[PDB]
Amino acid sequence: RDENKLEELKEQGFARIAIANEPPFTAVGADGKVSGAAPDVAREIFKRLGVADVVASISEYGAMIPGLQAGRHDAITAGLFMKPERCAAVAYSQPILCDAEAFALKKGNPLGLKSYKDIADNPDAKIGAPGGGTEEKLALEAGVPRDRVIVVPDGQSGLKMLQDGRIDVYSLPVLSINDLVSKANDPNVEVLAPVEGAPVYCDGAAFRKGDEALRDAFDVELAKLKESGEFAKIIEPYGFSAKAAMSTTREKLCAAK
Ligand SMILES: CC1=N[C@H](C(=O)O)CCN1
Repeated sequence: RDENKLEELKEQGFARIAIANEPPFTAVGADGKVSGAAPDVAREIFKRLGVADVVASISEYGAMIPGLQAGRHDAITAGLFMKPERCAAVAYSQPILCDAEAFALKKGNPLGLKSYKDIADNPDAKIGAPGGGTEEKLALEAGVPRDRVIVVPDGQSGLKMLQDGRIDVYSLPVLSINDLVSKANDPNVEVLAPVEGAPVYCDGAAFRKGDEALRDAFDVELAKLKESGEFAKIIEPYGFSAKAAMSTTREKLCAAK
């Protein structure tokens, strides 16, 4: 049942995927059509594997690995960036979506916040970030106390909290912040990208550890997409660099480094 997971999905007609609704990584249309770069790549590979559709579930990032391990979804296709800790819990594909981290800030950046350390250093500064996300962990690792790292469910709420003064900075990947701010039409909000001292991350699709045969099959198709140039045709309209993903590997991103 673990080694024949692909057969099960093919006979099912669909894979269940976990997403967060954070353009341009993931997005949901009014009609329910899931798109964004991660679901678009995943939908194309699954189709090539003979799985006709993807069925997307929205959750906050902290719920994704748990639900995957619990067998609730078949893959996480959400821009869930690779990290040693995550790599130990799931079977990742090779890299797909790469991005740096950004801040959304008050115009003029009055608190002079340019790094996660800057936030840790100012006891007034509160940062908003998705729960269980890389930004939240980077804030905590820089020494921002738990009570100044504020969980934010989604981008529109993060911007509203920033505008309202409930947080001083909201942090997401560069492409996500730029997309959100450009749609907001708020002259009193300002983007700093990339965050100084922050790592650049890449994601991949994540599978249950026991579903390694499905991960392999997914990876065979991903490699062919990369080789043909079809990979770039899918992700680059969303703002991603195919070169960046193709310059690295799962083992390098997952290494103790
Ligand atoms: C695409 C994205 N990845 C982060 C992560 O993998 O934790 C959370 C904020 N947005």
